[PDB]
Amino acid sequence: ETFSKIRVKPEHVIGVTVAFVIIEAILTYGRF
Amino acid sequence: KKLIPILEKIPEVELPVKEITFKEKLKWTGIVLVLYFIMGCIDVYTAGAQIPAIFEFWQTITASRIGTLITLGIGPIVTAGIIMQLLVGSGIIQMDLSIPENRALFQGCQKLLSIIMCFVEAVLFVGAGAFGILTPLLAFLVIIQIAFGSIILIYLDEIVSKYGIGSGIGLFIAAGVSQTIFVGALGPEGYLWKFLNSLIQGVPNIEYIAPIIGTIIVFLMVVYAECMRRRIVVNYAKRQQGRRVYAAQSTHLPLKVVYVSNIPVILAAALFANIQLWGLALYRMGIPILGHYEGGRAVDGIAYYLSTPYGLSSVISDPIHAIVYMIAMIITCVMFGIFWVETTGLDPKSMAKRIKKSGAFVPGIRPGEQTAKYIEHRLKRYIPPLTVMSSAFVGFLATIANFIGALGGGTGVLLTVSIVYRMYEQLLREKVSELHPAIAKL
Amino acid sequence: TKGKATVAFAREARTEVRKVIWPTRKPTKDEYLAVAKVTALGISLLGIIGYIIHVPATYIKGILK
RNA sequence: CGGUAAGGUGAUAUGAACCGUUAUAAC
RNA sequence: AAAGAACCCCGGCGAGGGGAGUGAAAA
RNA sequence: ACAGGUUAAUAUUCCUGUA
RNA sequence: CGUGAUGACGAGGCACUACGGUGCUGAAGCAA
Repeated sequence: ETFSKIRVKPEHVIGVTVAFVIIEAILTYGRF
Repeated sequence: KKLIPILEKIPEVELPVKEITFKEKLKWTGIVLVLYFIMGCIDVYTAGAQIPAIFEFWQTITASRIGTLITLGIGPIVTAGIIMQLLVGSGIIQMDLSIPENRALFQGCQKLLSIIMCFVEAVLFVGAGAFGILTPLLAFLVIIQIAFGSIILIYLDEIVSKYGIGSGIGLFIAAGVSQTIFVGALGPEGYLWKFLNSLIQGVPNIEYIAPIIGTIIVFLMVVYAECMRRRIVVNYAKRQQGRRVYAAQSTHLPLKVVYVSNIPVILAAALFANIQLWGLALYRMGIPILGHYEGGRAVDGIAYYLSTPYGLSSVISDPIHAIVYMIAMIITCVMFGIFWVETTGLDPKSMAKRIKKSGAFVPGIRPGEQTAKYIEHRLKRYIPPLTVMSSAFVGFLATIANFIGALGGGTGVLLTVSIVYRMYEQLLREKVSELHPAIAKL
Repeated sequence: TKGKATVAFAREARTEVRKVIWPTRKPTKDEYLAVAKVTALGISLLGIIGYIIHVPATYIKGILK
């Protein structure tokens, strides 16, 4: 298995990704 | 002792021993798929709306898309895996995985490196002049996003890998190529139209429909395989009864042909990917170690001799160039292939158990099936080739698939077609495992 | 040395089997076509999904660029 | 050669592959 | 009329049995 | 038609060497 | 008795291995 002392539930990575999208999706576009 | 400290700091994915319904593995996969396509729609935050064309060579095997939140794509992950297979391959760092140690060592380790290669590539990309404006400030910002997007994939892969079907990478690649096709041929600036319109305009352009053909031909060819099964068997077996489903049986076949060397060639092509990148990079940022690019790609040097010819039409105007590449690829394939042995691959040891039960044994009755139980050498022998064969077979095919040249990437189409079929199989082994909650190993 | 010989032989021995394994339907007036079907069908879905998600926007990014 | 006909390839006998539905299925 | 007892449990992936359903009835 | 050799199971029967 | 046979086999070693076992090599090899 994995020696990853930390456990991360997928629901997070998904939501964290919805994060990158929103941020840059607006950080870039929607100028001004 | 090992890099266990930071290694234990690198997050992972919570694998539930709960009930993960087929319907859920499916629905999961799909969510990953979309966040992907989506990320491929979003440009990287960068004022310099002006970018120097594109690297028509890295995108395909990398499943990336330069200029987007995934401009680096699977590229790192592949790079990383490439090194590992290189070290743990040429014995340089001999390891007998067997024990959950070496196994989880080889892995965990590689994973880390993937994040290392995640940033490296990022920097290398911008440093290769993938965007044009090297505003130390803006440059930094970009790299951030870039490698971080690739990170998300690394974790999205993990998700699919433990919450859905098939594989992230495998998926991702097929995801990209498929799209690259449906869009290139039919999308906005679609080719089918540019051709169709060119017909209406009255100036039939054979160059607009061409690439579309290239893809059919490849697909048809690439497909050729995965059909050379070999109806055989079989054994005898026994046991009740019986009204309808009774009489003893066993297992049939054949199964198919090709694939195995699916990850191998992915690495060969990916090696070349990191050369054309690493050469241009270490070109407009140093000395011409690898080759003199100019014009974007390379027009001389190791780089030149190792640049796949595809795109639209095959290039005859350089025979020698062809020859070398081919042979160059071929051998590189053999390599990673062998390095896949020292590691792991379509093994008879494994097929032994499972090709020695189909039937019965037991106490009740005398159902035959001697098999079997000491006759494995018959596989490892008949086996060797199967996967292969190889660095010239597949690798050859892949390469020649590029001379011909096609939409999405001759080679890309290949992997895809395979990945897609190995993905169909996955969907079946599942549609069934969703019945008898046990035979999760037959 | 010998290593090369054996390797070269194995390839030949295999080529021989390919000869025996064919009859059926070379392979079957349904098999081959199958792979291409499932394969093409799969690529279509993945490709289609990419189009729906793709293009769609490109129209906005350009209409708002 | 005649009758007959949506059903058939005798039984334990399922399955598999096929043959027929209008006048060379089968009986 | 096979609807000849899916599935769950003890038991030696036994024997046998207890539930659960089929059935007008498993008296 | 002999002596070696060989199969999980065949043998002056199959392989080899020599009749 | 020659030859068959500078061939084979051959104590034992160098190898893998599932632990049924398998490869490379190889001394003496005569007389009463």
